[PDB]
Amino acid sequence: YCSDCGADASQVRGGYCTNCGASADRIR
Ligand SMILES: [Co+2]
Repeated sequence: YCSDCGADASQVRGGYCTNCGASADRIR
């Protein structure tokens, strides 16, 4: 999940969370 917004990890693309724009490393 994205620690910043809670989006499912499947929503990360291009090095960012596609919901909140968090950088990749915020995924946990
Ligand atoms: Co996010």
